[PDB]
Amino acid sequence: PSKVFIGKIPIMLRSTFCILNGVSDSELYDLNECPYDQGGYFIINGSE
Amino acid sequence: MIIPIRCFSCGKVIGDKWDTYLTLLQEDNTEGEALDKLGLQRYCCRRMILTHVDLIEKLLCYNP
Repeated sequence: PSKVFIGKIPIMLRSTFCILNGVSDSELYDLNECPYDQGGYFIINGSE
Repeated sequence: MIIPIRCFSCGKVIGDKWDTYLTLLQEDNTEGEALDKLGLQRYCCRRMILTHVDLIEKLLCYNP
């Protein structure tokens, strides 16, 4: 094939394919997050 | 964040009376009623240690 890049798609926090998903509470802090956040939002251009 | 210290209505100090409070409702099998053993006859302020949220253990773990 060719595996070529085609623009970029903004991910939604706490998803099946997010950077967190299966992360334990004790490890959410290390990352400066909050065990209460329930995702739902996008952080495009720096703002929710 | 941490007990208020000095109840809202009276002056009765409550900064002292928590390091000892929590060591009963989860460490002596006494009731919410146990605070009565801390000189809390008034409403009053005694709804101070009771209606409180320990928001610092869960805030302190953000180390710079």
